[PDB]
Amino acid sequence: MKKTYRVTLTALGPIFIGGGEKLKKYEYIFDKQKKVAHMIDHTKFTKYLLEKNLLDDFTSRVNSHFDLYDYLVNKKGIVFMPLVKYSVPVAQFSPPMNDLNTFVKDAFGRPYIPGSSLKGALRTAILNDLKEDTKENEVFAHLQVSDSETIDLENLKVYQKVDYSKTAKPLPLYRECLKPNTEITFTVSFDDEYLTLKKIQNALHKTYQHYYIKWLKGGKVGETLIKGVFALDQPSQNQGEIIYIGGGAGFVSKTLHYKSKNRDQARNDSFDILKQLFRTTYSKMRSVPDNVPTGKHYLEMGKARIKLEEL
Amino acid sequence: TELKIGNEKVNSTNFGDFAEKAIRGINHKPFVNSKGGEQKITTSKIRGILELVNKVYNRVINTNDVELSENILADIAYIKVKIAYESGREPVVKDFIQRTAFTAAITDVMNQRTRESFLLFARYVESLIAYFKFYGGK
Amino acid sequence: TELKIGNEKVNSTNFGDFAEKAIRGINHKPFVNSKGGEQKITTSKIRGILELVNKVYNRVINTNDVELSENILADIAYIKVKIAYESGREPVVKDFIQRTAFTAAITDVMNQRTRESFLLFARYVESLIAYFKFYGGK
Amino acid sequence: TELKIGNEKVNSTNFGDFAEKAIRGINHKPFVNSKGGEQKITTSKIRGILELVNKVYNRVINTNDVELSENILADIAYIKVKIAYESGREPVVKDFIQRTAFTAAITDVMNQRTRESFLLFARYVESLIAYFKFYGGK
Amino acid sequence: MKLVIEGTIVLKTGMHIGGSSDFSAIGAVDSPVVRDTLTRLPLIPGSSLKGKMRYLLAKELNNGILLNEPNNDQDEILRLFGSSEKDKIRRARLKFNDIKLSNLAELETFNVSSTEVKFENTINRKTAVANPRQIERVIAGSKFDFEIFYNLDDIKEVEKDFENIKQGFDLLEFDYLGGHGTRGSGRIAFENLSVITAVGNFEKINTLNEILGA
Amino acid sequence: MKLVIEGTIVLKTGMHIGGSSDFSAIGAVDSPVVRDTLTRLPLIPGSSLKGKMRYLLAKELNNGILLNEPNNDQDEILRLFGSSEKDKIRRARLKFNDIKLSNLAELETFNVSSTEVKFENTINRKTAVANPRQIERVIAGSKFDFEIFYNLDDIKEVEKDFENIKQGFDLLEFDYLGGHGTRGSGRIAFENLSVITAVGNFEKINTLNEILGA
RNA sequence: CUUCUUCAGGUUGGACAGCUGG
Repeated sequence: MKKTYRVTLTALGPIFIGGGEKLKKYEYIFDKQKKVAHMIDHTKFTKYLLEKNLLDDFTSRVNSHFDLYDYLVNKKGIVFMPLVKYSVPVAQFSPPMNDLNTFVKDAFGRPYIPGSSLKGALRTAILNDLKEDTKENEVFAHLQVSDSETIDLENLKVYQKVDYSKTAKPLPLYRECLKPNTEITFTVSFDDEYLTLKKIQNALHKTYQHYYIKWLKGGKVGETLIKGVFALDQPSQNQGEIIYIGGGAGFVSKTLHYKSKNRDQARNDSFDILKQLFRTTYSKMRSVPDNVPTGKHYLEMGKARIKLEEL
Repeated sequence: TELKIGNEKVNSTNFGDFAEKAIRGINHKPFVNSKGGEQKITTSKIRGILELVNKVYNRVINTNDVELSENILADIAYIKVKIAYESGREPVVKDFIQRTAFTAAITDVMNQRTRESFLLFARYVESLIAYFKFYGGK
Repeated sequence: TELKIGNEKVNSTNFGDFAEKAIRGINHKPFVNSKGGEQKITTSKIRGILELVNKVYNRVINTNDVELSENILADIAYIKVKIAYESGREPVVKDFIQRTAFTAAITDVMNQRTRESFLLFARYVESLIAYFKFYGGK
Repeated sequence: TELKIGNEKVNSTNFGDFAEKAIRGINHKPFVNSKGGEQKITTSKIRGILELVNKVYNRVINTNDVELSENILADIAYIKVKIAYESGREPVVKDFIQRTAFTAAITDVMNQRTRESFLLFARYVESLIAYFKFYGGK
Repeated sequence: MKLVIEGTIVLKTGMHIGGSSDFSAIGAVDSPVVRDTLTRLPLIPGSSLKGKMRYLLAKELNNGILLNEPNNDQDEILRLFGSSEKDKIRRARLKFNDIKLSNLAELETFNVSSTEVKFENTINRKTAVANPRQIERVIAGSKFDFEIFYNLDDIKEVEKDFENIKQGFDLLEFDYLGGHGTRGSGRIAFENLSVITAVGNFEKINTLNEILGA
Repeated sequence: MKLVIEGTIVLKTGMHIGGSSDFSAIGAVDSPVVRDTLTRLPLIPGSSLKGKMRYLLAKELNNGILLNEPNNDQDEILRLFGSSEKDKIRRARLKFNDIKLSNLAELETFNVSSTEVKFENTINRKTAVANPRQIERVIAGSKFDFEIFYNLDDIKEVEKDFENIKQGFDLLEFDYLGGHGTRGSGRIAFENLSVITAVGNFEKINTLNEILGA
């Protein structure tokens, strides 16, 4: 029989799911002084362009660079009350805001966690056994996850990728993320014969255990400890109540080979399969934290607290 | 019933033959991303403009009139703005729009203010996509 | 009354034999994908092209004029554009188009501009469908 | 005359006997599907072929020329194309055409290209249908 | 007579009822939605809604078991949705209709298209490679006003038939309508449900409207 | 005296009157619609419209139920649609005609053909496997201007005859005309329903028009 | 600093077939 289960997700760290990518400031304004980024209402933007300086004149200057900050306020000297839809704080914590990966939104501009995102986040747990049964596997053909509910626009922010290899090196990639401590509503259903809630909890717990004691704690006791401690609490053994959803979660979260093989075999398999993807004369993969106010509050990227309930 | 790619654009023919020639010329000498580099265009870098053009086509096909309404004109202005944005993003879309006279087609459609002009422009866009996928693609 | 294929020729009477030999050549040497895989074309793959051909066939046949109209030729040119698009989408469809002469026949119909040439082209595509379903089918 | 049916020829004194023999051999050990048969053909499965043959017969019977014109040979070629079509559309028609050699008779008519050859073919087809009924039917 | 079951289908999430990739503009999305040929409006086919509702109701009337043919369903299912049985052919009391998009004016004034382009990918676990995927879906909040015609074959078994209709409508609430519903698409919410009499007036219609609106 | 019933049939949804499927060229749609042989125009056969209208009118006129043979209908049905009984041969007062669609130019304005292709599948319940199929439908928005000839035989029941005719047209608007009607197809509408005198003038033609327009 | 723009699977099945009257 089919049993529905309302799902609530609280992103412990920032979670990013992309819907589009934009280069240097063309579709948005960035006031560097106030660390505030404004997204222009594009249809009102084109109406304003039709009402004022010619569109050809505006678009004759798109040759890289050309931030809208130094055009709407500097070259034209105009104010932008109607050319805003939502604002996002920016975390510049030495590589500039070259690129901004915006969060996926529906037609009306509301952010939402799209389809198949939670489905993949649950497949990465339930698929713990084998890599063979993927398409014909009746386990997920009966799993039925829904889309996210209403998310306030005020709960968005811009973060920069942070590293773990011997230091925290800033990266040029800046992405739009939901701030921590944001409630998200889902709805997941499935057949009782093929899946059960306790099976989902066991899969999540096993995935988190193999993530923590073998990779997170194991990689911490192999690289450094005082680099994280600003906070970097990283709680564990929380009854399997953790799922990692969104971009920047990590290469481990997207592959299932640490939880099917021991340390050395999985390590060598990851090295071999990733050296084929990328040609870098480097070592094992490292964590991907971030910074947020002021202190350098280290938050694990994509860390989400997953709780379930009947109906 | 006619826009200017630079030579001619008739409904009956050469709305796809000029796409032939544009794509053949692009394959004749692909864009040079950098002096010591080799580049080839991918259809994923035209997709936003294609979506906007298809939406405007859906909006305008249900009109029993020749001149496009003010909202449709604002949509075409948006199409041109998105062309500029997505051309400035990756400077190979710049080469694609320059060699295909796609911005020129936008300007001609804006000037003509006729439904059949935009219909022929959409036909040329479809021809460009088709013949890019035929010879090249990816 | 006579459409060109290149070295070989198709007239009002030998269209079926040429379609049969073209289909037999395809079945005798089926297309091989990139991963060493043989593939057979499906009627649904070219269903849109076939319906476009039949859509303009209905309006051509309801016209007792030797010369095709401007809008009919626009439709036929759009059909050729769609053929190119479907060839670029699927390598097996492109192989089917190349082994047959849909592109050559359609461009010869555009060249001759006459009603009877398009009717013989429709005869050829009908015979190609018939002999494709005769041997391999969907 | 002397219409070739692949194995044994037919003429003005033979066609009925061979049509009856072929129909009786149809009823003896009939067609088998993939799922073990066991149906036979129906009139509304070769009705289109029969109507085409009837139209061409009407066209030929109004001509006194001993040699078929190219406008009628085109019709016979289309008859063969259609026979190939429903032969591949369903195997219950394919074996019916094979054992009662419609295709061989059509090819022989298209080779002789004479009025009498097609008249003999039409008489053979009429006898085939007549014996198919009164023994089977539907 | 011809009781008309009216209402509105509201898309809680994006809906993808699969239309043909052909018969549309070249260079469009790889997987488009079914549309009305003339107006190009997004369409909910009456056949798809009928099939989903029949599947959900027959499953619920068979204690969650459906391994039989459509002609071997329950008597109420067979009488509502019709049957082609050799022994007895039941004419369907329910007449579904193709449902066009209706709130295009509000989508226009909110500056949103009728359809949204969804960005999806599939990532392997053996290799960290994600294959891009393009899927079109009708945006959420899209209204779909429909009209289901009902036949009063028998007057005694009409309250039960309308209770079955309401149960089928409510089963669609906890389910998807079409396409990739496993992955969150196609959620619908029936609203403004009502029943009216096509010709003349019908007694006790208030009872049917009461068991249909709530 | 003879009367002509003008009007238009507007397709609210796609309509599918089954065709021959043996002469529509090679490689066409799986299940074609019936078309005029010469102009290749889809048409509504007079037989199909007459049969559907007669069934609906005979069912609604008698008791709401209809199980008898066509020859054993009511007097109004027999006098409108004819009877072939032994000693009771009613000559039909209504002469239906084949109805080709007229607004092909209007459809070609929107760059759409008269007919579409509808993709449907049946999902086997014991296997959960889909079985796609294709059918052809005349697109919604097509208009079919028709002409029905009325033999004015008895002056004493022309008003009742036209009340029955308007009722039958109304019943057809809450049902379908041919094809997969319960699965979303075949919904039609009637407007511009005007009756005119074939030759001369009818002194009660204004009352006939107002009962045919309301 | 990285590439993939979609891949894989189904592709029509069953029923009726002329009956009354001169």
